[PDB]
Order: sequence, then C-alpha cells, then structure tokens
Amino acid sequence: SRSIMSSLSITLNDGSKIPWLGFGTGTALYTKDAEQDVLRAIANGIVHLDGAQVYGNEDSLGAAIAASGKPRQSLYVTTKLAAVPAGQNVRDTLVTSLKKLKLQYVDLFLIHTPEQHQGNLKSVWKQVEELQKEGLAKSIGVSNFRVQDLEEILDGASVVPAVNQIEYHPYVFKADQPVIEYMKKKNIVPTSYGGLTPIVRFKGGPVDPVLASIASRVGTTAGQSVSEGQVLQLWLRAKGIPAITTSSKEERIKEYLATETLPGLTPAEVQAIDEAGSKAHHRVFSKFWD
Repeated sequence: SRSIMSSLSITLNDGSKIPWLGFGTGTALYTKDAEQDVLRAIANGIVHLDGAQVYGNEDSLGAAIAASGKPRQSLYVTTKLAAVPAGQNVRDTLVTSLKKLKLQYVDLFLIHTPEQHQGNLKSVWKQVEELQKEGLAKSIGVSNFRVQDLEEILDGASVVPAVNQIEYHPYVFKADQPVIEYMKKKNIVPTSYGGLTPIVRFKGGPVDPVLASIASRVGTTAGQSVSEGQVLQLWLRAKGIPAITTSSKEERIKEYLATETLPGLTPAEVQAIDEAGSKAHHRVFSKFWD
C-alpha cells in the first residue's frame, strides 16, 4: 500500500522526506466536498495532504484521514498559519489546527504569507522554531516568501525553513529566477501550487505546442498516452520541486499518480518549457510579488 516510504520523495534540509506528489484542499468552498475530495485522493494513492487554517478545511481533512482507513503514519500532513487572532499566539493556532486535524503533530507547518505578519516576521518565525522543539511540527517552513522576506527571517534564525511553498509553473519561471537561486543557495526546497495554470487559465499561450510535443515523446517512451498536464508535472519533477495538486476527478487524480513514475524529461525538454514559459508572465496568486 502507498505510503511516504513507498513513494517518490524529496529530502529536506532537516533530513526528513516529503512526498513529491501532494493534494491540497485549496480554496474548496464546502467542507462536505473537501472531505470527499481528500478521500478520493488518499484512496488513489496520494500520501501528501496540504491544508490551511484560513480556508477552514482542516476539519474535513482530519475527518477524511480518519475515514480513509489508512494509517496516519503512512501520510504527510501540512497545514499553514493564517493571521494570529487577537489575544493569541502562534502556538495557540497550531493547537487549534491539531484538534481539528485530530493529530498529535503535523509533518510540516508553514507561515502562509508574509502579508499577514508585517513587522512581526522575525517574531513569528522564532515562535514556529519553538513549535518544532516542542514536538508539534516535525518540519517548519514558509509560503509565498520573496527573497526580501526570507532575508528578514533568516537574520538571527536558528532554523532555516525547510520549504517555501509558492506558485510555480512555466508562466512565472522567468520572474521567480532570483528567489529560486536564493533558495538553492540556502537549501530551501520550493514546493509548487498552481502547476497547471498555463493550460487551465491561459490555454493558447506559447507553452501549449511545446507541451504537446513533449507529451507525444514521453508517451511514446512509456507506451501509454500522456497529457499536456502530466508534462507540466514532469517539469516540476525534473526540477526536484514537489507538486501540490487540487483537482478531485478520479480520472485526473490517476493521471497525477502516473507522473510519479512516467519517463523523466530530458534537459532539452525542460529548457524548451523554460523558454516558452518565459515568453509570458502570468501570476495568478500572491500578486504583491509583482
């Protein structure tokens, strides 16, 4: 049965392994849908589940884990700090998350965005470092942090964030080159959300014929049909960047799973996607980056 051990994973700077393929509750409107989506993801073999405080779906993620019958120790669970409610501290929010998730610890706890902690980034990160010492979060990281934001929290830090979860796909490749290079020097692993943006929101752009050509190649090598969407995930796999996905259709979930083991892209293929993506800038989330 699929588990963290039995799945493709990426090693973090603290020694632990995060599964390369993840599934996120995202901005799912109804918790009833969110629960069924996570159940579908676990049942089809995804073992990395991404939640957040701010969208209220931790309860459904916890209920789905309990209802799936899969041992919690087989699964990697992430959640993310929203704004700190008045009269509370960071630890208070994680205790609340863990009660909703029905867990004793999360595998990964992230600051969801620097925009919610303006003037307090150093303080918040120190609090997150203490939550790792306390045993409530195995690994700690950030989300949507620019180079400027990382410099701020790294000044006088005892722990370097294990990951920076960001929007990442070919249409932000050119703009993100500085933060990607910075993270590589500090050994911060980027993780991707929004990986299918080019073909879901901007179909008809310059990357499409490149994806079509590469999908035909990968499919010929593998002996099965391969989609443009699967090539976008192989692009992330080739860069060592975990892909957090969002679609709930069992047919698409099975497509995602296949990308874990499809033939990898060659250097010329990755470069061709980099180039074609660099012909357009389309940033869908965290617009303060622009």
